[PDB]
Amino acid sequence: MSDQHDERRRFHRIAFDADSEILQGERRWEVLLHDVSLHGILVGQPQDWNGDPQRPFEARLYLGLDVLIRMEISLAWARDGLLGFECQHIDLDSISHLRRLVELNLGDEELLERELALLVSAHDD
Repeated sequence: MSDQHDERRRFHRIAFDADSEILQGERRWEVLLHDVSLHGILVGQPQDWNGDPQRPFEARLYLGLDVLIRMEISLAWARDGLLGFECQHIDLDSISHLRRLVELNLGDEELLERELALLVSAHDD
């Protein structure tokens, strides 16, 4: 249709204003999303929980009350407050929302096609 639509630039980075809850059935930990992809997700926790890669975690992204993104993940590595999870089961409809949002903003699906070790926070040292 057209690119020029916003005064700003649509997020060309994977970080949305969504309620990100990483839970495990009974235990909920609200967290801030830094970048999420098809291979994994990097969040930032200013509070350390248990920290066990043997414990699979649930990533529930409330993009809206009616717009729920869901994905079953496992803790791959936790380091310096940055926790990189590996994706196990992202729901088809969930992916449909995620990819559609990227498409909508024209953020390039390239971001989803990196490797978890390549996914760093907005600030790099």
